[PDB]
Amino acid sequence: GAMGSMERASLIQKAKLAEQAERYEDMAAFMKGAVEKGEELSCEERNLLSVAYKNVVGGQRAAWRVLSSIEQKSNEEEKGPEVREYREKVETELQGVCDTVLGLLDSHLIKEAGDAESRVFYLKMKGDYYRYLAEVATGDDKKRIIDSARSAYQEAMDISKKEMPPTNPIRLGLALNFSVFHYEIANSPEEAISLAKTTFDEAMADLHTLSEDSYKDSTLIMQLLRDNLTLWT
Amino acid sequence: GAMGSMERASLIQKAKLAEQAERYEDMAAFMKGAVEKGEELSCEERNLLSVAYKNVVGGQRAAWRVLSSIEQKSNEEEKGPEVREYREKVETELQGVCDTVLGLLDSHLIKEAGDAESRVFYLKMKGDYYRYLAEVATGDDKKRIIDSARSAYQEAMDISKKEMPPTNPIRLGLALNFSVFHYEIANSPEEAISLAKTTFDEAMADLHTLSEDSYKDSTLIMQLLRDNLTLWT
Amino acid sequence: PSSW
Amino acid sequence: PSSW
Ligand SMILES: C=CC(C)(C)OC[C@H]1O[C@H](O[C@@H]2C3=C([C@H](C)COC(C)=O)C[C@H](O)[C@]3(C)/C=C3/[C@@H](COC)CC[C@H]3[C@@H](C)[C@H]2O)[C@H](O)[C@@H](OC(C)=O)[C@@H]1O
Ligand SMILES: C=CC(C)(C)OC[C@H]1O[C@H](O[C@@H]2C3=C([C@H](C)COC(C)=O)C[C@H](O)[C@]3(C)/C=C3/[C@@H](COC)CC[C@H]3[C@@H](C)[C@H]2O)[C@H](O)[C@@H](OC(C)=O)[C@@H]1O
Ligand SMILES: [Mg+2]
Ligand SMILES: [Mg+2]
Repeated sequence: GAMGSMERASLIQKAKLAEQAERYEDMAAFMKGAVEKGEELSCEERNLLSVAYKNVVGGQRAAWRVLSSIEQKSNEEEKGPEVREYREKVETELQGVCDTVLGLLDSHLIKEAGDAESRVFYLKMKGDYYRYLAEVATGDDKKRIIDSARSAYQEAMDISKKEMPPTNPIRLGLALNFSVFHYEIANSPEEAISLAKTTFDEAMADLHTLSEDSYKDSTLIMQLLRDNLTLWT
Repeated sequence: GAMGSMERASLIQKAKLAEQAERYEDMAAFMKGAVEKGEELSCEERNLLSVAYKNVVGGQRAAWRVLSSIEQKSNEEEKGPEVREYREKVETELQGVCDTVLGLLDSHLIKEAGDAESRVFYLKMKGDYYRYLAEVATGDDKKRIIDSARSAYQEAMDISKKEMPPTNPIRLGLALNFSVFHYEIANSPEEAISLAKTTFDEAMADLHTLSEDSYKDSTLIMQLLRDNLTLWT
Repeated sequence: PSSW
Repeated sequence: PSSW
């Protein structure tokens, strides 16, 4: 791509500069360039990739929600096609970013990921971006998109349970997001609550094994699980 | 441009939707499209144009400052050309946006602006965008850019003083920004302080003429003048 | 709800 | 400093 001529190390360096500057679109482009070099990503690099795209898509999701709501209120005086047009524009751009991320995961991050930490990380991402596609899906394929999210989260969950301690932050964040998928996308609030509780409880029981810094890392995501449980019960 | 096929009224409507969604890049593009229809802008429309570009360029300025500082610290271990390259990239994009705004003002907003409210508004904008160009200028032409900002602010000031009450918000905001130009760009802190004080004092003396809502509008910008005076003295 |  |  447009980053083809830049050194991998330079792209990573610039991704970090872009993060410091809160330039997430640039950060994402730098990391896409780095992935397209064809080498596996390190832990730190994977995190840079995730943060970049999470922020980009996060902004798009927030704007889509503002627009979709304005649209819904318009469909309860006639304002013409503009609200629908502009929501569609934002939606299409969001879909594009999700397709780009899914493309990177498929070519060829997931297939080269052998260690649990990387494989779970990339499958969670795959679940997340199909979840974002699901949030805006209304055509026939809402179901298949939902199943694609579910399948990726499930594979990640199966690996995480076999290969990671209950306090592992990736495992915790995966469970958090799969529990959100159940509640918000799959119309399965009981499953969401059950998942969040079991995850929280099993992590608590394993905190005794951790260093002070790991304990801080694990308890943080645990608090997000607790926050959801409080909202949902 | 790319907005050539969209109705002027649709562009304005979408600019307002983009504002609600905090999509300022889109908002700016919609308003650029509206300007390029060739009709004068209303007060509300002028404000939409200003807000859109202020937010776009504001983000670019904030990122440039983060990068320029990292760069300065690098020039006090050798990290290679990356920090300079990426600062230059952001700088060039910022310059581009400023040139676009200045182009709209020159083709043909300023020339068709006859009323004080519009003419002062557009000349202040012209001062502001040359000020942003000045903030990143280091070549020979820093001086000419600074003079271009100064000339535009001065013309706006001369009109505002003759045609607007001292509490008029455009007049107040112009004086605020010209006082910032003096302090931050022209190395004239005394002039900045004198301008901010005189402006504040003359506005205070005219508050008695205002309705409750105008008083609120005027006092707000007055508070920004006061804040600067407190920082500067 | 919150995600990570 | 503050601008508008
Ligand atoms: C990449 C950017 C920076 C800001 C440098 O780092 C992001 C963060 O990267 C790591 O944290 C990850 C991580 C996050 C942490 C929960 C953040 O924690 C703190 C203390 O701020 C959120 C991030 O988005 C990130 C990278 C993502 C995930 C998520 C990825 O899904 C595919 C699953 C859960 C979580 C894991 C991977 C976390 O380990 C680190 O452990 C964090 O450091 C600390 C102090 O805990 C650091 O803030
Ligand atoms: C265009 C966007 C929206 C958010 C709809 O309006 C922006 C704002 O537009 C108007 O305010 C202008 C205005 C601003 C006000 C000081 C905001 O005041 C409040 C109460 O929030 C800041 C904006 O950036 C804007 C448009 C810009 C300028 C600036 C333009 O330079 C060329 C000179 C000073 C100031 C003038 C033009 C203000 O009149 C209005 O008077 C404001 O309404 C109130 C309640 O005071 C509204 O918030
Ligand atoms: Mg491998
Ligand atoms: Mg005219």
